[PDB]
This record gives sequence, structure tokens and C-alpha cells, in this order.
Amino acid sequence: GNPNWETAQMIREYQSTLEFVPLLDGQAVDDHQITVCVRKRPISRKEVNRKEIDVISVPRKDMLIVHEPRSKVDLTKFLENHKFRFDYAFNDTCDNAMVYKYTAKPLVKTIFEGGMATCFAYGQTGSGKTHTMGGEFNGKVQDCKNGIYAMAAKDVFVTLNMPRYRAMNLVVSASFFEIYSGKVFDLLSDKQKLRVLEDGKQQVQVVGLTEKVVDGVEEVLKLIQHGNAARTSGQTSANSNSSRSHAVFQIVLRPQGSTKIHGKFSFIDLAGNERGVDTSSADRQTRMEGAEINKSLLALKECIRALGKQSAHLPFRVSKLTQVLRDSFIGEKSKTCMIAMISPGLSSCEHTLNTLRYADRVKELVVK
Amino acid sequence: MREIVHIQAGQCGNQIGAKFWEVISDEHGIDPTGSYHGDSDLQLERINVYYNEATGNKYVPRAILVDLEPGTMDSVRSGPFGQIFRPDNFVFGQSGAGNNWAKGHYTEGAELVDSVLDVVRKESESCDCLQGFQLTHSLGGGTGSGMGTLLISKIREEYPDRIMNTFSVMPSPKVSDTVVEPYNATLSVHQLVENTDETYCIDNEALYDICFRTLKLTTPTYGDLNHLVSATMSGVTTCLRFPGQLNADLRKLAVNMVPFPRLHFFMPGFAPLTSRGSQQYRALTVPELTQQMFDSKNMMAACDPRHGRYLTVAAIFRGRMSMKEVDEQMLNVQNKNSSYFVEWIPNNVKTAVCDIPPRGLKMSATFIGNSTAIQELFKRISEQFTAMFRRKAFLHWYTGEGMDEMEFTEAESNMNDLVSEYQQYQDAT
Amino acid sequence: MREIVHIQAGQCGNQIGAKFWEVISDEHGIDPTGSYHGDSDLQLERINVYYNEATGNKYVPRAILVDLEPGTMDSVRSGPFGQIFRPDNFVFGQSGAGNNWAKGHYTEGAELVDSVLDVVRKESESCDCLQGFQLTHSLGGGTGSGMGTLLISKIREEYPDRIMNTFSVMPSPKVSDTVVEPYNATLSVHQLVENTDETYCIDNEALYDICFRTLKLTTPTYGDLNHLVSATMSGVTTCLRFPGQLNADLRKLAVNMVPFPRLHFFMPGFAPLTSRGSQQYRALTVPELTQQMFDSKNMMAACDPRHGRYLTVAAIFRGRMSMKEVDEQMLNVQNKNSSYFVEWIPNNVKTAVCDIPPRGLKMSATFIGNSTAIQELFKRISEQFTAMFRRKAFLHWYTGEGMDEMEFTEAESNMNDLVSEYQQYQDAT
Amino acid sequence: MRECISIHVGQAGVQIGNACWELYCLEHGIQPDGQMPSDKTIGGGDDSFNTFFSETGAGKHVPRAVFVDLEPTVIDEVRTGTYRQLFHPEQLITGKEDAANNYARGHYTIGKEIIDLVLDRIRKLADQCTGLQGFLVFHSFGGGTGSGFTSLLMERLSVDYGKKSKLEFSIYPAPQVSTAVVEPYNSILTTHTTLEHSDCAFMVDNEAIYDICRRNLDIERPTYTNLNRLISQIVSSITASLRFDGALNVDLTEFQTNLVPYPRIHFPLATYAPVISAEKAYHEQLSVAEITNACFEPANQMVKCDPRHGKYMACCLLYRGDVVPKDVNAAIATIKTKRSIQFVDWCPTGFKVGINYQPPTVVPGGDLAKVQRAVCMLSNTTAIAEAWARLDHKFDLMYAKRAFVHWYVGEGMEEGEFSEAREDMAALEKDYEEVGVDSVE
Ligand SMILES: CC(=O)O[C@H]1C(=O)[C@@]2(C)[C@H]([C@H](OC(=O)c3ccccc3)[C@]3(O)C[C@H](OC(=O)[C@H](O)[C@@H](NC(=O)c4ccccc4)c4ccccc4)C(C)=C1C3(C)C)[C@]1(OC(C)=O)CO[C@@H]1C[C@@H]2O
Ligand SMILES: CC(=O)O[C@H]1C(=O)[C@@]2(C)[C@H]([C@H](OC(=O)c3ccccc3)[C@]3(O)C[C@H](OC(=O)[C@H](O)[C@@H](NC(=O)c4ccccc4)c4ccccc4)C(C)=C1C3(C)C)[C@]1(OC(C)=O)CO[C@@H]1C[C@@H]2O
Ligand SMILES: Nc1nc2c(ncn2[C@@H]2O[C@H](COP(=O)(O)OP(=O)(O)OP(=O)(O)O)[C@@H](O)[C@H]2O)c(=O)[nH]1
Ligand SMILES: Nc1ncnc2c1ncn2[C@@H]1O[C@H](COP(=O)(O)OP(=O)(O)NP(=O)(O)O)[C@@H](O)[C@H]1O
Ligand SMILES: Nc1nc2c(ncn2[C@@H]2O[C@H](COP(=O)(O)OP(=O)(O)O)[C@@H](O)[C@H]2O)c(=O)[nH]1
Ligand SMILES: Nc1nc2c(ncn2[C@@H]2O[C@H](COP(=O)(O)OP(=O)(O)O)[C@@H](O)[C@H]2O)c(=O)[nH]1
Ligand SMILES: [Mg+2]
Ligand SMILES: [Mg+2]
Repeated sequence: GNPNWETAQMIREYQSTLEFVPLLDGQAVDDHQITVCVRKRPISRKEVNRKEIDVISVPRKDMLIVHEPRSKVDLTKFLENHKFRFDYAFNDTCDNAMVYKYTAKPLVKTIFEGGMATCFAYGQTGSGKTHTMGGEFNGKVQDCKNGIYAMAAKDVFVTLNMPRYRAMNLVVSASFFEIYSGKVFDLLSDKQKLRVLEDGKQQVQVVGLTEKVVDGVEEVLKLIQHGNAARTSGQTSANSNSSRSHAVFQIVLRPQGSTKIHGKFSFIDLAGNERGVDTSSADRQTRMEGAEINKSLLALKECIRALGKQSAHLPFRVSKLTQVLRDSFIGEKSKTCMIAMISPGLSSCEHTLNTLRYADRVKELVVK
Repeated sequence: MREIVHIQAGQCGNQIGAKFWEVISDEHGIDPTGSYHGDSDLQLERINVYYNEATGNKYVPRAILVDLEPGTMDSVRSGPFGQIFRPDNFVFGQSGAGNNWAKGHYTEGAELVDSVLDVVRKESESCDCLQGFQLTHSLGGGTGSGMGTLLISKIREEYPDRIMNTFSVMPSPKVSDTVVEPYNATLSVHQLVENTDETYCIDNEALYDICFRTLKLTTPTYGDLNHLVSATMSGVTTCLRFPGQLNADLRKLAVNMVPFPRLHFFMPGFAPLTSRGSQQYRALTVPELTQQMFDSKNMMAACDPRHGRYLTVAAIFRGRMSMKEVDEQMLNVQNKNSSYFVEWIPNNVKTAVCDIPPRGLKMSATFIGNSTAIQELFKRISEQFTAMFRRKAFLHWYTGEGMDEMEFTEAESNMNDLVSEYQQYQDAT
Repeated sequence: MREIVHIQAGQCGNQIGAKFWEVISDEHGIDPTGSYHGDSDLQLERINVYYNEATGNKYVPRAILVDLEPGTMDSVRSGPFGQIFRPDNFVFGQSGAGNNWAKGHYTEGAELVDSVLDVVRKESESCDCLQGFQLTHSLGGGTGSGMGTLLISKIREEYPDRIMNTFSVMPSPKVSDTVVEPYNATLSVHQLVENTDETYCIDNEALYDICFRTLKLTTPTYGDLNHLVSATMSGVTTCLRFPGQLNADLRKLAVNMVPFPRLHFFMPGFAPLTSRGSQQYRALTVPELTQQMFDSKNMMAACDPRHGRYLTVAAIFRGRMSMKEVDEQMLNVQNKNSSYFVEWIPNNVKTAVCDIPPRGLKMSATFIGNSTAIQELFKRISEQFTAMFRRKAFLHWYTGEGMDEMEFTEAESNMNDLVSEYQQYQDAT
Repeated sequence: MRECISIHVGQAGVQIGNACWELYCLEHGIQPDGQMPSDKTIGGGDDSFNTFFSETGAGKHVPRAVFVDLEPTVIDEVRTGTYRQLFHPEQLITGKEDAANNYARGHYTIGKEIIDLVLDRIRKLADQCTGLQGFLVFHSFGGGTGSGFTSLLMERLSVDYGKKSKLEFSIYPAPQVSTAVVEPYNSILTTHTTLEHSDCAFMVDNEAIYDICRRNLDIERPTYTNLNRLISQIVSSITASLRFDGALNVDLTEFQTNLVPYPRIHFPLATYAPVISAEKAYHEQLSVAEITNACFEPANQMVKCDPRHGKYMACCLLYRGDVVPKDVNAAIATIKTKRSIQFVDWCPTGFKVGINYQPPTVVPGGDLAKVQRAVCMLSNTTAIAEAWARLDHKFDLMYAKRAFVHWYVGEGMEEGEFSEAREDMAALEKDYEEVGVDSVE
């Protein structure tokens, strides 16, 4: 309605004193083998009706700044520039969905180049991340023509149909898992636990898995449905469905019947987190659950703080998912990336900021 | 208040408790019958932590004796305190593991664990609120190796957020009392890294050096070896039973003493330790005990602490003391020996002060350290392990019980990562 | 006040009462002669429920002993309490059923039931007002199977609105003590579904497990097996004899414990049960008894209650207690085990508190449950039944006594509907 | 009559609480059964003051006491000791688990289901009072309840009681000796809310009061019984203005306007004059100018810090007993004369004199004895900035190595809360640079 408008007067002054190099989805997104990208959701019509104030600058292609109001020791307003050098800094206005393609392009190569090209989706509740990987891209009714996975699950058959890659006698195969309750449940069986061990070559060896073949870009979506048809875990009407399962979408590439693997993907879904202390456990059940998550997520960046550094030692064993993905952290031809999703709330700045603290341990470097 | 369930596995483990449960009852003043006849009432203030009440003024120790595979059983019943356990808690079977891991964890454990886990839930709901699961067993053997680790997989599953300590007697690097001793170490610790909060890694050779070099004893019997270990146990739960000016929960230890969720392998320590008649030529002070605690020949770990780096230590002090002397002696050690420690940790020592000593003494202490000097021990076992497996030595007593070759490769690389990620932190970084 | 007629059928049934009638007289303090020598007068307040007066201060148990087919008779007379029954109530015949149903219900019963039903009406009109018809017998055998069900067809006809309990010892699914045991089960229960208000379905294998696993007994005799059953009977009519702060009629049970007029097949339970000398290491409280009552190995039913769903349970408590502890322990069980019960019933538990314990104890209890876990038992008998009938095994001992083939098809489909309509309610709907 | 509300948060506060109320009942002639048989003989005075006490119809006097520690082990010494029948038996034990020295278990996971038992118990006790509410919170840093439960206590009482007085006495950890290794983590996570809600934040230290027991008291063996009695003398040298007839009685609110220049910088760093032994009561006069000059020395501080590396902003001299005001102002310009203790430009005035004419009394059973006069300087400085450099560098040491973090992240807190608490202390300790640097022209 009418918050402090001078809040916005503080914002615009930094804007009209500098260059700004925006970034759109109409350019060749080059390759690095590693990154952490960004994409925010647009300001809603409601937030405008409530006069929500801008909080972001997009000064550059690989950097973003937050506009935090503060106060001094005489109640004088102060503004902070949260200078965050990152790799890819996309706007909420530029959502043409090529971000996935620009993220897929390096990865669509690797498995077909014989490598382990993985990813993760990281973001706050209501930050638009279910609109970012699970699809579809319309923002209205999730119209079943723009499945964001299908923008490279097309590639699974179309880049397969690449005559350069038609030479390779390769099979379609993949696997969905459930990292939850400190255990591994199958999304194909799909109520049973499996166990996973290593090889003399320090591979990974699942025990009792269903490996599914498909000639359908929707047949894999059926297994995402049938995979989600477990509808686990921790379901309620809270966060949001709260059916929080760290949903592994892993790929199994090899020849027709040779049993010899020529690469991998693993694209993983974040769980359903709880907004600080706003939730309630009221049970030793839930008091376990979020604790397991908030550790299991934290340890992930650590071996990446070992691998993205880069370093040598690597403790993949505190989390089973890193025991699943100890493989991925080792290959030289093994890409990785991860995505940030943001909400324009000013109350969200307390959490969209805690979002970004998690990815900073690459030791990015602002030269400004 | 919080209460503690006490579990015993292996032929070793209940023999530890058989002296140990005598110590606690003498710490409060309780007969073989359960009739309390202590001196003061201050020992009555936390009876509930181990002992629950019975009908006529009787106290029953909450001890679930899994390891009474029948030869070991009658000795416990025909002991000094066979008339103190509730006889329905003697949960056991027939024709035991036979120093086989798979006969402890895969075949006979499945014919006993349903009879065990129920009796766990019996004493569980008789408690107001739980934290304590003190498993007393050894590595290397049978029941303590396969049947011991089976409960720790299960009781963690029914109780995800409870304190899990296992005071496991480790193998010895020179005195090998078991031919299959590396094959029981690698498998059982592979459970322990996954599902323990802390453990008290104890060797017998360290107990051998302490009883002979320090206590000057001619013939140390296993009751006298374990009485050293029994001193560790009662010292740690001193503050959860007695009012202290700086208290010590198990969880207060189990947030301070562990930096990283995997590295929770502890070495204990105890002082005073002397050999005398009734005239001994010394004087008990705070720097008297302090120098004794940090001695390389006063470890129950069988390693040189000066070879590794202390990650963190725990000084749990008992008896009447003075905090400044306690503070500055812990200060002076971190000063004069700063090159020993992990340097990139601000404080490397914590304290804990109970206010009541044991019966005979006037002051006492309990050292608990966690070092990169225990990096030696698993290196002194995994090398013994990897010589047996390349020649594929004892496989037909294991593959014929329900195991697999891929299980052994999975087992050691768990242990290979600990010694690898102790080298990261013994290095000056 | 209301009074109870007590009937015994079968070789099993009077052997149950022979210990049981000793218990009631010792519950009040009555000699073998009928001379009352109890301690207080509170046990005198409801003598009339079982015992009517005689000439000089003597009390006579209203027990009509149908089953004294003459071999069983003299043992009852040459027992501890042969000098307590009115000898005209020994109603019997010659050349009995011989473990044949039709020889109990069709041929020799017609030559005895007119001598029985009159003696029923004798003790009937000596009562002020009736409710109680406690038939004590077994299934599986002879007199308890054919002659037992004959009275229940008749006494219901003369007394349509009276409480009808039969504490029938059921067959055992493994220990088969009778070759024709499924043929006596299917026929006699076909009477019981039609004309009983409640029944206490009891197995001997459940009595076998209780006497051995829990009571730790070497050689359980049938006096000691049935003494467990005798504890059930006196516990239920405790409140109809003793003043309790939450009373318990048979009909108060027989409106609460039954949802639907056909499904009235109950399993009993009892606590405390222990093995000791005189020192036992426990303590009697309300949560002490509560956990013991709901145990799968503390059922007299020989089934896993966790396999089925409890429709409803009945906690009949004796001795001095506290209602909040009684309330919350029944509350906590329905909370922690809510997936076990029938979920679409608001409260799944009721209580009943008498104020007077038995002689030796200080507190006691009596569990009565009704479950879809008894769906197992008739399934474990009707499968044994249907293997005999397809080969038409023992028909010439039945068709030659006045039966028909169409009677057997009619008999099992009654029983086939109970297991069918227990599947409707063990399902989560 | 004005009043004060005592909340001894956690185990350090209860040990302090064992002596504070002990000292008061000795001052007001009160036995441990709440009676006053001494003024039954005299028959005058309301000396069981509405400052700290109520009175039932039998004459038994009841404190304004309440205390929470989340573990029954500490409070049972009270409920079995000499002070069993003194307090009202709603002493909130209620801990099914000790907080285990982390902030998260703590403000987040187990502070719930206990705080509603606390705040309700407060407002029952608050309605016994007529006028000035003074919260006196007694917590340490480093402990679980002293940091976790304290941070819950402020943002709930700040809503339920508006803008009344909050006097919270934080035991600040030493830059040299810490009895806990995770203690630098608790001592920064509380600072996100200690800075915001709390009115006045005292600091003391053990390593300062250890030196004083060997130097001024001359005892080689200090125990917490003899440590906390000096902090007990600090409080009684404050609240005596709310109790006793003094030449310049000073309300708690008079502290607040004076000692707090800017709304966040309230850290006023108490001292005392404890040179008693009591052989050194002889060989020594201890006039006004004698005990005034004790405030000079960095060896007389209660915080292990040199005052000579910054500026002062405000001071508060509070005198007890046989004090003459002309002797005060003599002992003031001498402190203005010395150019080493130095002020800022923007506070040319400086001091504030408060004078009771009732001296403190002797705690029997050791250690000190009857001195005729006393002093409690209350003075924030800019020198307290470098004590936080002696804590943040400890904090930033074990942050890069991701230590101790799973017992915070898995207990209801995000890892983003740590860099929130870091940039709080990064911004706050930066602001002390803005104070001493004066705007020259
Ligand atoms: C005259 C005198 O002071 O004798 C001492 C004594 O000489 C010494 C050598 C004792 C003695 O201990 C041993 O010789 C010993 C034997 C087997 C295993 C371990 C030790 C002593 O036996 C042990 C005994 O310990 C206790 O009384 C403690 O309360 C101890 N109790 C038991 O271990 C115990 C023993 C038997 C039955 C019940 C309990 C304890 C320690 C920690 C926690 C709980 C209890 C003490 C002080 C002494 C003797 C009697 C000689 C020492 O041990 C202890 C545990 O105090 C050995 O080094 C210390 C130093 C003592 O000064
Ligand atoms: C020293 C002491 O306390 O001894 C107890 C005893 O040890 C235990 C083990 C008793 C004992 O019972 C049995 O061993 C037993 C034998 C056959 C069948 C069933 C039980 C006891 O015999 C049984 C006896 O029971 C009674 O006195 C009741 O009043 C009981 N009476 C009879 O069953 C009875 C027996 C013989 C003659 C007349 C009556 C009763 C129970 C319900 C309703 C009415 C009466 C009691 C408490 C004990 C002994 C004596 C050892 C237990 O049984 C009962 C019924 O109380 C078995 O588990 C309980 C727990 C008792 O503590
Ligand atoms: N001066 C003084 N310091 C104390 C006292 N008790 C504890 N401390 C200090 O306080 C810190 C430990 O915090 P405690 O107050 O004991 O912990 P707590 O608040 O009870 O929290 P938990 O025990 O963790 O639940 C250490 O720095 C101790 O030196 C005391 O009585 N006096
Ligand atoms: N990038 C985007 N562009 C346009 N609209 C968007 C975008 N992201 C989200 N929206 C719209 O914002 C609304 C909320 O998005 P949604 O993906 O449902 O949120 P969420 O993060 O899944 N919330 P929740 O399930 O409650 O935790 C929907 O109406 C979307 O269509
Ligand atoms: N400290 C100690 N060690 C023991 C004891 N008994 C056996 N051991 C050790 O335990 C291991 C053998 O296992 P044991 O417990 O006897 O086998 P189990 O009965 O199959 O569990 C070896 O390392 C022995 O040295 C004992 O009483 N005390
Ligand atoms: N519990 C119990 N069961 C009995 C007893 N006597 C016989 N039975 C059981 O009763 C059945 C045999 O019937 P029984 O009463 O002896 O035959 P009847 O005389 O023809 O009625 C079998 O299932 C036996 O196991 C007894 O005294 N107690
Ligand atoms: Mg959503
Ligand atoms: Mg505490």
C-alpha cells in the first residue's frame, strides 16, 4: 500500500551512477565444467498491489547485489551492496527457459562424451523452483508441452539421433531413488530398500534395482509420475504437500547389452524445508527429519568445497547420497552445477540471503 | 531426570560390567540384595539414572545381558552380584557365534534379536526420558562383534536421537589373542562409523603397561584389568548423577568433544594411579593430577599422543577443587605443548567439575581425548587385515554363512577413509 | 441382587470348576463344609451371587454338574470339595457321548435333558432375579460339544433375555488331542453364534506358553493350567460381588464389548504373572500391570493381536488404584498403538475398577479383548475341517446317529461368514 | 514502590543467584524462612523492600525470584539446602534434558514447551508489582540456556512488557581461558538478539576476577562461591539506591539515559574496590580519593582489557556509606587531571555521582570485612571493542574448517544464521571506530 518510499529512494542512487551489464537468454552460454547459476521468479501482481519494494540489482552477467536497508547509531538509514561474484546471473524478467538448455548443453555432451554430468536445484519456498525444473513453463496451469526436463530429455533421443552419436550402440536407461530417513528406497519397486556398495575400480554397485528403458520422452515422465506415485515422504498440507523426497533423477548410459557404462547424469530435487521455527514437530518423528536434511544438505557443499576448491581428500561417506555420488566427484570428464531460485520478498531477503551463503564456498572473487 | 539403558555384548563385555556394576552399587552403598545402606542421601539423589525401584526398598540395575551365551551365564549368576539382576533380563540363546562375525550378525542374531529388542523396549518405557545406551563389549571376538553391532543398527532405528556410546575393547597390535581378529575389526567398525555417537577405544596392551609399569603389579588378572575400565565409566556419568559446579552431560561431551560427525573415536584416561602400602610419598593437588593425565604411558589407547595431534580433550574432574587452578593448569598445558595440538582450533581443552569424589579418594579425574594418534591403531589393523584378504585366507568360514566378497572391499574402504582423513588434520593445516 | 446359575459340561468343564469353586470359597473364606470363616464382612455382602444359604450357617454353590458321566463323577466327589455340593445336583446318565457330537446332542442328550432342565428351574426360582448362566465346558470333545450346546438351545428358550457366557476351551491348531476335533468345533460353534451373548475363547497352547515362558514352570498339570482360567472367571464377577468405584456388570461388559450381535467371541487376559520365590525384582503399579496385559505372549487366545485389529478391550481392575493413572495408561496405549486398533471407533478402551484385590495380591487386573486376530483361529480350524469332509472321512460315526450331509454344509458356512466378516473390519475401513 | 524482576537464566545465573538473595536477606535482617525476628525487636521500617520482596500475612517475606536452567541437577541444591523453604516452590526446574551448550537447543528446539511455563509465571508475578519493572537477567555466554534460552526470553518479554527496564548481566568469556570449546559459538549467536532487544548489557570475566582474588584478596585458591560474591556486591551497590535512604539515590532508569549514548553500545564494564583481606583493612585508610584511584588501573578491571587503547564515553561513580560529597569532587578533577585516562570530544561532562549513605555488609564465612565506603564504577569504553576482536578471531578460526556445525544445523537453525551473527558483530565492532574518531574541522 505505502511502505517507506524513501527505502526506494535509497535504492535508485546506486543505479544511476554506474554501468550495468545485464544478462539475457539470447547468447552462447560458454562452458567451464563447473558452475552455480541463478534465476529468480518475477514479482507477482499481488506484491505490486502491496507495494513490495525491489531488493536486487543485476549489474553484471556473473554478479548480483542485494539492497538491504539498515540503520546506524543515530537511526540513520544505511544501504548495503551484497556484492556476490557468481558465475551466471540471470534476471526474473528474462525467463525464456533456455536457461535449462544453456545449462543442459555442457551436460548433454558429457554423458555422451563418457562422463558424469550432474546437477541440483536449490531455492527457497515460493521462489519458483518447481516452476524451474519440474515444469511446465507457462506459469498458469503447467501446460504439458514445456516439461523443463524434456528440453534436454528431448536431447536424450534427439542428441542420440545425432549421427555423430548414432555410431554408438547405446541403450536408454536410468534410475530414480529416494534419499530419506537416512535410507535408499526405490521409486520403481517402489516400497523396498536397496543397498549400494563399491567396486575394485571404486564404482558404485546398487543391489536389487529396477533399470527402466524408454523410447518415450513422456515414458520417462511416467516413471517420474510412477516414481512420484510413491508420493513420499513426510506428506502433509505444510511445505507444501511436504512429500519431501530427495528425488534422484539418475541416468544409466551403456551399450545395448554389454554392461559397461559410458557416462552418467544425476539431477536431484531439494527436499521440503521448514521456515525456521514457524513449523512445529510435536513428535520425535519430525525432530529427526529436518535435522537429517539440514545436515545432509550441508555436507554436500563440503566435498564440493573440497572438489570445487579444488582439493584431494573427499569425505563422501557422511551422506549416502555422496556415497551414491562419490563417483561423480572423481571423473575429470564429470560436470556438475547447481541453481539458485529467489523470491522478491523483503522478508524473503532474510532467507534468499541465507540461500546464497550456501553456494559461496567456491571462494568467488569480486574485483570492484 | 534422564535415565540410561545398559547393554552388554560378548564374553568380554559382561565381564567388564560384572566388576563395574559392583562399583556403582558401592558408589551408592547398595547390598547384594538391593537394600540401600549408603551413608549420606546425596548418592540417593540420582538413583534413577541406572537403578529403578522395586517393591520393598530394592533397586534393580537396568542391565540387559545379551551376551549370556550359556557358558558365560552361570558365572555371572554365581558371582558376587548374581543376586542383584532381575532374572528375566538374562536374554540369551544357544550355540553361539564362535568368534565368527556372520554367526553373530547374520545367522544366530536373527534367531535372538527379536527376543532382545523387546526387552529393550521394556526398560525404555519405564524411564521418564532417555539418553543413555551404554553398550559394553569388545571388538575382535564373536558376540561382541556381530551380535553387538546388530543392536546398534536396530536401537538407532527405534531411537534416532539418543546418545550412543560403546566402550569397545579394541584389538591389540602385538598381542594377538584371536586368529580372525582383523576380520572382526573391519566388519564391526564399519557399523560403528555409521551409527555411533561416541566410543571408548580401549586396548589391553595399554592396560598391560598401566598395571605393570605404573601400578607395579605382579600378576594382573582380568578383573583387575577391567577395573581400570570400570573407573572410566563411573567417572563420565559422575555429573549426570552428582551435583557439580561445572556439569557434564554425555551430550555436553558429545557436542564439545566431536568436531565432525564421523570422527568420534575416543581414548580414555584416569588419575590417580599409584603403587603403595598406606604411606605414599606424594601429595594430591590439581597440578599433581594434571601431569599424570597427559602422559603418553598413561593412555588406555596404546599409542603415542605426541605422534599425533590432539583434536580436543576433556578434563572431567571430581572432588573439591579450585577453578583457577583447574583453568590455569589446562591453560599451561595448551601453552607449553601448543605444537602438539590442532593449532587451528581456538581452545583445545574443556573442563568439567563434579563436586563429589569417589569413596576412597579425596580427588580424582577422568581424561577423554580424541587425537590423530589413534590414526596409528587402525593403520596397525588394516595392514594386518589386507595381508589376509589378498591370499583370501578365512573366506570359507564367512562365505558359507551368508556373506559376499564385495562386502569386504566395502568394509575396509570405510576404515581407509578414517586414516586418510586423520592425515588431513595431523598435517599442520 | 442378581444371582448366577453355573453349569458344567464335558470332562474338561467340571475339571475347570473343581479348582474354580475352591477359589471362590477361598475368596470368601468358606470351609469344605460350608461354615463361613472369612476375615471381614465385606465378602459376605454378595454371598447370594453364587452361594445360597442352608440350614445351619451353610452355603451351597449353585452348580449344576451335568457332565458327571459316571467316570468323571467320583473324582469330583473324592476331591478337596466333594463335601460341598448338594448331592441332588449331580445330574448325569450312563454310557456317554464318547467324543461324538451326535451322541451328545441327538441321542443320549434326549435321554438326559429332561432330567437337566428341571434342575435348572429348581435353582432358578430360588433366585430373586437372574442374569447369570455360566456354562463351563470345552469344544472338541463329547459332552462339552453336544450336550453342552443342547442346554444353550433350551435355556435361551426358557430365558430369552438373560446373560449367556460359555467359557469354552477351544481347539488347538498344532497340539491336536482329538482326531474328530474339527468335526466337533464346526457343529458346536454353529450353536454358539446363534444363541450366546459372549464366550471366552481359550486355547491350551496359549496356556502352555504362559505356564512355561512366563511362569517358568517345569511340569504344568491340568489343575495348574485351569487355575489360569479360574483367575479369569472370578475377576469378571468381581464387581457383581464387591463394591467398586467403577462397577462392572456382565451386561455392562455385554453392551460395551460387543458392536454387532454376532461378533461376541472374546479372548481373556490376566496380570500379574511372575515366577519367584518371595523376593521378586519388580514393583506393582498401574503401568506395571498395563504393559503386561497387552502383550502378545500374555494372551489366552493363541494368536498375535498385532496381526489383527482390536475391536474393543476391557480393563477390569481390582485393588486400590488411582483413576488418572488408570485413565492415562489406557489413553497412552491407544495413542502409541493407534494403527493396531479399529480406527473408526472413537474410544477403543473402557475401564472397570473394583476396590478389593484378591487374597495374596495387592493389585490385579483382567484383560478381555475382542479382535480380528481371532480371525486366525477359525481359519486354523475350518481348513482342518474342510480337508476331512471332501474325503468324507468320519461320516459313518455321524450319519449312523441321526445326522445329515446337508447339516455339515450348513454348519461351516456359518463359520465361513465370521472369518469373512472379520476381514471386512481388519481392513482399514 | 518501584521494583525489580530477577530471572537467573541457566546454571551460571543460579550459582550467582545462590548468593545475591543470600546477601539481601543478610542486609534486611531476614532468616532463610522469610521471617524478620530482628525487626520484631525494633518494630520499625519496611526493610523487606518492595524492591525485591513481598509479604504474606504471617510476615513471611517472599522474593521476586524466578530461574530456569533446563536441568534439575542445579536447582536441587536450592530445594535441599538452607534456602529450601525460602522461595515460592515454583522454581522452574523443567528440563527433560540439559541444553548441552549449543544455542540451538536452546532458542529453537527445546526452548519451546518450556517458555510458556515461564512467561505465564512471570505475568503472575508481574501483577504483584506496582510501577517500575526492572528485569535483572543473569546469564552467561557459552552455556546452552545462557545463550539459547536467553535469546528466546528477550524477544518474548520485549513484546509482553513494552519498554521497561532490562538489566542483564552477561558473564563474558575470557580471551585466554575458556572452559568450553563451542563457547565462542554461543557467544556470538546470542549477540544478534542481545544487541536488539536488551536495554543494558553488563560484562564480567573470570580471568579478571581470578587475578583480583590473588592480588587484592590474596588467595591462591578461588572457588565460584568466592567469585560470585563480588558480583553479588556489584548488584547490591546498585539496588541500594532503590532500597536505602541516600544523599543521591539513583533509579535504574537514570542509568539508562546516562550510560547509553547510542542505542546499541550499552556495555558499561563494572569495577569495585576489593582491597580487603582483612589485615589490609589496617595499614590503609581508604578515603574517597583512595578508592577513587582504584578505577585507574587495568589490573582492577572486571574485563581482561586495557582501557588505555581507546576512549571513555561515560562513567558512573556510585558510593556507599560514610561518603562526603566535597571529597568526591576533589577526587574528580584529579581523574580529570590525568591525561592517560582520556575522554572523547563529544562528552565534555563525563561523570555521574550517586551516593547512598549505607555501606555494604559482610558476607560471613569469608572473605572480606567491614569497610566504611565502597564504589562501583559503571563505564562503557571504546576499549571494549578489542575484546570482541579477541572473540571474533576465535570465531573466524573454526569457521573455515566447518567445525561443530552439525549440532547447530540439525537442531532447528540454518547455517546462514552464523554469517548473520558474524556481520552483526562485524558491523557493531566497526561502530566503535566511529565513536572515538571525532569530527575535526
Ligand atoms: C589406602 C588407600 O587410599 O588405598 C587406595 C589405593 O591405595 C590406590 C592405589 C587404589 C587401589 O586400586 C587398585 O589397586 C586397583 C585395582 C584394580 C583395578 C584398579 C585399581 C584400591 O584398591 C582402590 C580404592 O579405590 C576406591 O576406593 C575408589 O572408590 C574406587 N573403587 C573401586 O574401584 C572399588 C573396588 C572394590 C570394590 C568396589 C569399588 C572407584 C574409582 C572410580 C569410580 C568408582 C570407584 C583405593 C582408593 C585404594 C585401594 C583400596 C588400595 C588405586 O585405584 C583406585 C581405583 O583408586 C590404584 O591406583 C589408585 C590410587 C589409590 O591410592
Ligand atoms: C508370596 C506371594 O506373593 O506368592 C504369590 C506368587 O508368588 C504368584 C507368583 C502367584 C502364585 O500362583 C501360581 O503359581 C499359580 C499356580 C497355578 C495357577 C495359576 C497361578 C500363587 O501360587 C498364588 C497366590 O494367589 C492368590 O493368593 C490369589 O488370591 C489367587 N488364589 C488362587 O488362585 C488360589 C490358590 C489356591 C487355593 C485357593 C486360591 C486368586 C486369583 C484370582 C482370583 C481369586 C484368587 C499368590 C498371590 C502367590 C502364590 C501363593 C505363590 C501367581 O498367581 C496368582 C493367581 O496370583 C502366579 O503369577 C501370580 C503372581 C504371584 O506373585
Ligand atoms: N562467574 C561464574 N561463571 C560461571 C558460573 N557457572 C558457570 N560459569 C561459566 O559459564 C560458562 C558455562 O555456562 P553455564 O552457565 O554453566 O551453562 P548453562 O547456562 O547452565 O547451560 P547448559 O548447561 O549448557 O544448559 C562457563 O564459561 C563457566 O565458567 C558461576 O557460578 N560463576
Ligand atoms: N519464473 C516464473 N515466471 C512466472 N511465474 C512464476 C515463475 N515462478 C513461479 N511463478 C508463479 O508463481 C506462483 C507460485 O509458483 P510455484 O512454482 O507454485 O511455487 P512453489 O515454489 O512451488 N511454492 P510451494 O509449493 O508452496 O512451496 C505460480 O502461480 C507460478 O506460475
Ligand atoms: N579386557 C578384556 N578383554 C577380554 C575379556 N575376555 C575376552 N577379552 C578379549 O575379547 C576378545 C575375544 O572375544 P570374547 O569376548 O571372549 O568373544 P565372544 O564371547 O565371542 O564375544 C579378545 O580380544 C580378548 O582379548 C575380558 O574379560 N576383558
Ligand atoms: N483345559 C483343559 N482341557 C481339557 C481338560 N480335559 C480335557 N481337556 C480338553 O478337552 C477336549 C477333550 O474333551 P473332554 O472334555 O475330555 O471330553 P468329554 O468328557 O467327552 O466332554 C480336548 O481338547 C482336551 O485337550 C482339562 O481338564 N482342562
Ligand atoms: Mg510447489
Ligand atoms: Mg547448565
